[PDB]
Amino acid sequence: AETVSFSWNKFVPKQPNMILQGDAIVTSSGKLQLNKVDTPKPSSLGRALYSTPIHIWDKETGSVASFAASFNFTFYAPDTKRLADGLAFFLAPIDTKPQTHAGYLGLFNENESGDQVVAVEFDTFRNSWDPPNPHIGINVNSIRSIKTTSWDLANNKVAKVLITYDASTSLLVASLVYPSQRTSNILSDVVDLKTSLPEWVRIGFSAATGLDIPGESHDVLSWSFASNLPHLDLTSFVLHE
Amino acid sequence: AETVSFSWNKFVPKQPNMILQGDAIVTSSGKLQLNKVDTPKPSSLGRALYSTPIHIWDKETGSVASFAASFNFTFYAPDTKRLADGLAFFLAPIDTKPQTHAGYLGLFNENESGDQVVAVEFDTFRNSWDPPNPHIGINVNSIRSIKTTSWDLANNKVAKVLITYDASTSLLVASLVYPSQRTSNILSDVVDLKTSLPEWVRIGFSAATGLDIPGESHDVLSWSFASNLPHLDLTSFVLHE
Amino acid sequence: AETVSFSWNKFVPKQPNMILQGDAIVTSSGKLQLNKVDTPKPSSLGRALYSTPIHIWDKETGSVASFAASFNFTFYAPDTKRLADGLAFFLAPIDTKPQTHAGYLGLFNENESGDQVVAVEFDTFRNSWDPPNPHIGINVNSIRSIKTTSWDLANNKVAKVLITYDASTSLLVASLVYPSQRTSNILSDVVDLKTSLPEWVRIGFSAATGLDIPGESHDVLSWSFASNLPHLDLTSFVLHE
Amino acid sequence: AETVSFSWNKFVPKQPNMILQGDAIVTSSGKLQLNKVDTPKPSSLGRALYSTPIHIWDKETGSVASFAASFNFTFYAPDTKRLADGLAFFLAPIDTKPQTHAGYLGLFNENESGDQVVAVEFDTFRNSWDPPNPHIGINVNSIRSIKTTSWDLANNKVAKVLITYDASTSLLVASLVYPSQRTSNILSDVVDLKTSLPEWVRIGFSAATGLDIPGESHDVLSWSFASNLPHLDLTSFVLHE
Ligand SMILES: CC(=O)N[C@H]1[C@H](O[C@@H]2[C@@H](O[C@@H]3O[C@H](CO)[C@@H](O[C@@H]4O[C@H](CO)[C@H](O)[C@H](O)[C@H]4O)[C@H](O)[C@H]3NC(C)=O)[C@@H](O)[C@@H](CO)O[C@H]2O)O[C@H](CO)[C@@H](O[C@@H]2O[C@H](CO)[C@H](O)[C@H](O)[C@H]2O)[C@@H]1O
Ligand SMILES: CC(=O)N[C@H]1[C@H](O[C@@H]2[C@@H](O[C@@H]3O[C@H](CO)[C@@H](O[C@@H]4O[C@H](CO)[C@H](O)[C@H](O)[C@H]4O)[C@H](O)[C@H]3NC(C)=O)[C@@H](O)[C@@H](CO)O[C@H]2O)O[C@H](CO)[C@@H](O[C@@H]2O[C@H](CO)[C@H](O)[C@H](O)[C@H]2O)[C@@H]1O
Ligand SMILES: CC(=O)N[C@H]1[C@H](O[C@@H]2[C@@H](O[C@@H]3O[C@H](CO)[C@@H](O[C@@H]4O[C@H](CO)[C@H](O)[C@H](O)[C@H]4O)[C@H](O)[C@H]3NC(C)=O)[C@@H](O)[C@@H](CO)O[C@H]2O)O[C@H](CO)[C@@H](O[C@@H]2O[C@H](CO)[C@H](O)[C@H](O)[C@H]2O)[C@@H]1O
Ligand SMILES: CC(=O)N[C@H]1[C@H](O[C@@H]2[C@@H](O[C@@H]3O[C@H](CO)[C@@H](O[C@@H]4O[C@H](CO)[C@H](O)[C@H](O)[C@H]4O)[C@H](O)[C@H]3NC(C)=O)[C@@H](O)[C@@H](CO)O[C@H]2O)O[C@H](CO)[C@@H](O[C@@H]2O[C@H](CO)[C@H](O)[C@H](O)[C@H]2O)[C@@H]1O
Ligand SMILES: *[C@@H]1O[C@H](CO)[C@@H](O[C@@H]2O[C@H](CO)[C@@H](O)[C@H](O)[C@H]2NC(C)=O)[C@H](O)[C@H]1NC(C)=O
Ligand SMILES: *[C@@H]1O[C@H](CO)[C@@H](O[C@@H]2O[C@H](CO)[C@@H](O)[C@H](O)[C@H]2NC(C)=O)[C@H](O)[C@H]1NC(C)=O
Ligand SMILES: *[C@@H]1O[C@H](CO)[C@@H](O[C@@H]2O[C@H](CO)[C@@H](O)[C@H](O)[C@H]2NC(C)=O)[C@H](O)[C@H]1NC(C)=O
Ligand SMILES: *[C@@H]1O[C@H](CO)[C@@H](O[C@@H]2O[C@H](CO)[C@@H](O)[C@H](O)[C@H]2NC(C)=O)[C@H](O)[C@H]1NC(C)=O
Ligand SMILES: [Ca+2]
Ligand SMILES: [Ca+2]
Ligand SMILES: [Ca+2]
Ligand SMILES: [Ca+2]
Ligand SMILES: [Mn+2]
Ligand SMILES: [Mn+2]
Ligand SMILES: [Mn+2]
Ligand SMILES: [Mn+2]
Repeated sequence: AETVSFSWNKFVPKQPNMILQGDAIVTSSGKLQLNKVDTPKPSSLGRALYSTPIHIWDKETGSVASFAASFNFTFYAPDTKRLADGLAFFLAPIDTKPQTHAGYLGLFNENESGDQVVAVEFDTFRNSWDPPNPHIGINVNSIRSIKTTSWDLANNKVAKVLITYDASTSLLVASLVYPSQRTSNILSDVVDLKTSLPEWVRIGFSAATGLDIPGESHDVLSWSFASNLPHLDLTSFVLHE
Repeated sequence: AETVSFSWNKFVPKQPNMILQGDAIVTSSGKLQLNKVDTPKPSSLGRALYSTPIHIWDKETGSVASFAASFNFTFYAPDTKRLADGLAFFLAPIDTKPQTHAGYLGLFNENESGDQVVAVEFDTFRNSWDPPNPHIGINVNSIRSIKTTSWDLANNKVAKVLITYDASTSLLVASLVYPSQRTSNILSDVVDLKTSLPEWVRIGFSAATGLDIPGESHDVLSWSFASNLPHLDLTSFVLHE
Repeated sequence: AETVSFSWNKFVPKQPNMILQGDAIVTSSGKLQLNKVDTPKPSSLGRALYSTPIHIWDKETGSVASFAASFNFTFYAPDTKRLADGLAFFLAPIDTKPQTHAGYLGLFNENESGDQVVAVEFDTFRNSWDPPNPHIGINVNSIRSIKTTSWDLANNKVAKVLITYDASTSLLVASLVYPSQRTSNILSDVVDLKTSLPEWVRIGFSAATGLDIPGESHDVLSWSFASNLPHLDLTSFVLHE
Repeated sequence: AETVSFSWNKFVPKQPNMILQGDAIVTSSGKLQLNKVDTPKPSSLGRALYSTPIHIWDKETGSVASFAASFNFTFYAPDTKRLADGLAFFLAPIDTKPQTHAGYLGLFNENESGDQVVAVEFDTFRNSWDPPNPHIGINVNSIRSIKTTSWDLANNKVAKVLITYDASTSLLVASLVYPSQRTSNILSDVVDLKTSLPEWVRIGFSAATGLDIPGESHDVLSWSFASNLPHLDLTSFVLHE
């Protein structure tokens, strides 16, 4: 089997194994700051991508990879009543570039069909296509999630996320936990990677502040990822990676 | 650090690394059948325990272990309207023996304070101390869960469970997923192992059928476990173990 | 190609080409009354099925049928503030029988995985798994719709519905129109019949009144259906059938 | 009853049953290209008309026809931010000729009252009389739609449209679906053909590129039509025609 994995308890400035786009920068304090601040600046868009391409599925053997990703993130909203727009974990073509900001989370464009992009969003603003209240959603080539669930978020608190994909069942699972609040949310749905993503892809984060309002800033504090493409043990990744 | 882990996609009869109690037996088909059947027989109680003792916390260093466990289980109810009693994953003293059946899931006794037993239950019957509807609960030395959440169960379908404990935050998280139903449930709460469990313990399963009604049978199909006691990477355990 | 179709501007009592289940009866006025009245009686469940089995897909050739169905229905709610539960158009195994009432619309059962049943619902009551406000949803083997959209309903007014399935794109489309209100709603999503339904099935309607409240009654006034299983022209069905 | 209908999965060059006006031509690939390209050329106007006149309503009997039309179309915009002007399906007097281009979609003229022309537009540019954002509208003798609704369009994707008219209710319904996006839009309103169209008319398409900008090109890929003038079954037309 073909496998890859990595784990960081923090980020380091100028680290050559990461690609930054938009307003994203890593602070000296080891934080991946996706949006500009001075309080969030409106219309800010930043994305970060793990430099090395991941082999998601193979056209020959036809086998698809299973993977797991976890990270700690937080947002700061100067006004918890006017939140916007959100954060997303995504997989996309190797040459992926930033797209439309605000409600499109920098992954899609209005009037166009999305590229081969798959993502798990943490949406804070209700756009026309959205359900009411902040939510977690699974996006498959569209900003219009195929499924969502309410997200009990907390301003300034660290959220711990775990995203897992089981190739055997094609099931994608996303769970979010707030240790300090002992609160938790989970979502799951089947996704077919063979028809929604190219064989090789890059993974990363994308976040956007309000279009005309500060909304909230987004910071990723740590990141862990493991993938196994067959010719798995998640308990070892949640306790290991 | 001190570490231990194991992973099985199935069970084998007479396997010397497991301790069976009650009516529990492993079929030739590789299934850990916890309750007697002929349809579930009432008042049946079976438990299985991983033979090797786990070092959960150390009195000297004072450090506590982090761990992860996953398994696939299912129940069969000849009548989905009269379910009883449930299944539980637990940690207990090395010399742990079966206790009261039915509503006590074989872990506790009426009129007595529970031993140093910590468990995650999948409760199908509403006893006096229970909330309404099947649920997932975190039990700490008591059959009366410190916290619970509704469990959208499905008869005869395989449920995939992931239980994780983070020593740094003392947070215990339990999630259950039904691939075929794309349905999911999650629960979390802080638990202090130092004051609710001895340094060394054994882990296993316990299930009970109705006291005077068949209720449902319980079968565990696979099992995976990893523990790390410091002087972790879960992504590697969900994809590895 | 294998084809079948039928069209009725009204129902006739004792018509031998229809199967009635539950409280469903056809009035002398030519109406298919699915629920008992005296104002709707609580806990009423009725279903009607076209007697002849439809060949939906073929295991050999692997081809799947395209079909179209239209009908006029209405509900009467003595109190438009307490509506429950809804109406559904469905396809199911030939020997399909009524299931759980109320929120389950007589198609599914609590604690069990749905049979091979596909349906388009017109939901008036918000159950735990439902989104807010009356809606139209596409159910695939589950009472939990894979997709929904708000339904601007009107008490006592006749709604004209058109459901179409295109085998070439696997897309299921449902549209509802209120001539008198010049109001309209539409929904669409892909559904794979090969994996959610048996080769042969029966089609019909199912409606349920509130569990403990009258809710509203449901009457189907006309019905039209056409199917084409390849080794289509919908314009001819909306103007013909 | 008097009836007529036709159905094409593609167009053939020089086909004698169609009338082309403006820049409209049919490619060798079977596409009805309404606008000149080289990317769309600004100020381009093309129209196509089914050669045979349709009997819409009869002055004697006073009866009005019911009809259904469907087609697949697409537009290509080199810049999805500067779209213009749109496409329309229309009914007009037998001797109908092209009118003003750009925002008038070649159907109307500035400073003049429209002839007896009825149309369903797919408007991409906001003119003074328009609502904001691309939309679908019902035009009755005027470029100023009597009703509209937002149109979630996608560049380069094939849209499947279904327009139906019910003489019994005088209701005109237009629905548009994007299979690849599982997205859908619908609109409806009453229209009185007797007072807005002559007894006999010709039907066709009309599209216009931006006045001073390329905007987008418009191609119709297939076309189906059925009409019934009484002294209907649409399910047969969506699955048949
Ligand atoms: C952003 C923008 O261009 N606004 C112009 C505004 O546009 C009207 C529409 O309103 C805007 O719609 C946006 C949806 O795309 C919405 O963005 C959302 O923002 C939230 C954060 O609040 C969040 O990020 C979300 O994800 C975003 O989608 C905007 O909030 C919203 N703007 C407002 C003020 O509500 C919409 O109403 C539409 C419906 O018909 O009409 C559009 O016109 O239009 C105004 C004027 O009408 C325009 O303001 C003018 O700008 C000029 C310069 O461009 C001059 O400065 C002029 O003085 C000023 O009035 C906005 O620029
Ligand atoms: C189990 C038992 O001993 N029942 C005797 C019964 O006891 C009365 C109490 O009823 C029982 O309460 C149990 C709670 O501990 C309950 O168990 C639950 O069972 C469900 C499955 O259904 C599930 O597993 C759950 O987790 C369990 O807790 C029993 O279901 C319930 N039994 C019934 C029939 O409801 C309770 O009502 C209490 C309140 O005051 O009174 C107790 O007396 O009492 C009956 C007689 O009253 C006794 O039956 C007699 O048994 C004799 C032999 O022992 C003779 O056979 C006699 O003919 C017969 O009537 C039950 O044995
Ligand atoms: C229906 C029923 O059995 N109700 C008993 C009630 O149950 C509690 C639960 O409440 C009920 O939950 C139903 C969900 O399955 C809900 O049904 C929905 O009804 C609406 C129409 O309103 C719609 O159709 C929808 O689709 C349905 O799902 C009921 O409306 C709801 N009932 C009420 C009154 O709100 C729920 O609250 C649950 C949470 O813990 O607890 C259940 O216990 O429980 C009461 C007593 O608690 C019971 O009433 C008793 O019945 C006895 C006979 O069985 C005696 O008559 C006794 O005097 C009486 O109090 C209901 O029968
Ligand atoms: C098209 C035209 O004749 N433009 C002359 C321009 O006219 C002024 C008006 O502006 C134009 O208004 C059009 C509305 O009918 C608008 O058309 C829309 O185009 C979009 C695509 O972008 C879409 O198709 C939509 O459906 C159409 O309706 C034009 O876009 C718009 N043109 C511009 C540049 O914005 C309008 O502003 C009006 C308000 O008072 O004033 C009119 O004058 O006027 C300019 C000069 O003012 C003229 O340009 C001159 O042309 C001369 C030759 O005729 C010479 O070349 C000279 O050098 C040049 O400046 C435009 O021809
Ligand atoms: C989520 O990850 C972040 C990043 O490692 C953790 O925050 C760091 O925790 C250490 C504790 O050893 C502190 O010294 C650092 O200052 C923290 N970094 C930042 C940027 O705050 C955090 O503990 C993790 N949270 C959870 C719940 O696991
Ligand atoms: C949960 O674990 C069980 C046990 O391994 C899995 O069931 C086995 O799946 C294999 C597929 O390779 C079958 O050949 C065996 O017959 C199954 N065993 C039994 C006892 O049924 C199951 O696939 C796992 N489920 C999920 C969702 O991962
Ligand atoms: C929907 O179908 C019903 C059933 O045919 C139509 O209602 C009948 O309309 C005729 C008109 O010729 C009346 O004479 C009957 O009394 C009606 N039947 C009933 C039970 O009311 C109705 O017109 C159709 N509605 C639409 C919008 O097409
Ligand atoms: C809409 O109609 C067009 C025209 O027939 C369809 O496109 C053709 O589809 C066939 C598939 O058998 C291809 O071989 C042709 O190359 C296509 N023609 C063109 C010009 O592209 C299209 O499939 C239809 N779309 C939907 C959703 O029904
Ligand atoms: Ca949003
Ligand atoms: Ca219990
Ligand atoms: Ca409901
Ligand atoms: Ca316009
Ligand atoms: Mn969203
Ligand atoms: Mn319990
Ligand atoms: Mn519903
Ligand atoms: Mn317009």
